[PDB]
Amino acid sequence: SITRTRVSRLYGLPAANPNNGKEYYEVAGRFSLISLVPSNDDYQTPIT
Amino acid sequence: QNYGINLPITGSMDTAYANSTQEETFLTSTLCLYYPTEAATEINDNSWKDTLSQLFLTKGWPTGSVYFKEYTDIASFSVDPQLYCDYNVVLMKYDATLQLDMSELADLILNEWLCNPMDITLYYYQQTDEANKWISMGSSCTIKVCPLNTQTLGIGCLTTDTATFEEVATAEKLVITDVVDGVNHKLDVTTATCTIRNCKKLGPRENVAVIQVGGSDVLDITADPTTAPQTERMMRINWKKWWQVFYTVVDYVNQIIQAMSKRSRSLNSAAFYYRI
Ligand SMILES: *[C@@H]1O[C@H](CO)[C@@H](O)[C@H](O)[C@H]1NC(C)=O
Ligand SMILES: [Ca+2]
Ligand SMILES: [Ca+2]
Ligand SMILES: [Ca+2]
Ligand SMILES: [Ca+2]
Repeated sequence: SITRTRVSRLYGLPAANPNNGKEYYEVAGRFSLISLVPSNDDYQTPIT
Repeated sequence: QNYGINLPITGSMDTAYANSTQEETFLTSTLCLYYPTEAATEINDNSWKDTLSQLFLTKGWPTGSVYFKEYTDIASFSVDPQLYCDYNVVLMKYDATLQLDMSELADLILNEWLCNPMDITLYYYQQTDEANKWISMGSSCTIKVCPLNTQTLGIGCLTTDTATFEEVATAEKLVITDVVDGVNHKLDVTTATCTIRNCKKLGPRENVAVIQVGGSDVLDITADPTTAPQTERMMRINWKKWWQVFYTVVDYVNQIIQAMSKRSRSLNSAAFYYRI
């Protein structure tokens, strides 16, 4: 809410100060990436 | 007395036969009976050992010489099968899905094997002649082989990547591997839980007989496809009750021992050839 005004008790995060002093919002976790890549399985090399 | 040399022995025809020695060997020998657990389970009599001992005594054996060793099944019994009696008889239940395992077990115990250790991590191994095999036993022995050409490079496989190796054994309690002779193979064996040995088939083991309980003629104790001999020490029995099986074994113990002979490798006269 903004003081000295009738606009109050609204839910959300206004763009005035989303940082709230905090220098960074952190979220940690795991991430799994099933991808396709270039591997010959050490099977494209010279014979010798 | 002359233990290191093979001297010819000259015998003469017309030499009178000696009396029967069956009684003397029964009195001075030990008999081991190997049966599966299901046999004892079906019999369901805590005193059946004493009954069989008394019946054997009625047949001749002193009542301290017949031993009964119990094994869970063919697969478990195949791990280091130790047979120490003068005469060993193995009742092997037949399973249509375990033909190769039964054949391997019989090959291992019905024949004498001279085995040297194997360091698959150190040497490339080759089989010299038809008598040479790779016998491996353990809780879970998986064997993969990569044949190498004259330049030591693999054939159909890469020595660096064991994934390309040709798998010959998977989760085997016992396996007798036969590869092409005169070719060096890089071996990948789960040594952590199984031991592989480079063995030669010296010849028959005459003090071990195997009765296949309720199957057909399927044992192949020779890797040669052109031969599947049925030696006198491999018998077959139809069955419904294990008590009948044991009664048949007791009643025809004379014939069963007749089919067998004292271990040639054993006894004093075999000294300084391989053992005692
Ligand atoms: C062998 O058996 C015969 C006939 O039963 C008997 O006379 C003889 O004493 C036995 N023993 C020997 C050593 O010949
Ligand atoms: Ca097997
Ligand atoms: Ca391959
Ligand atoms: Ca071979
Ligand atoms: Ca064969």
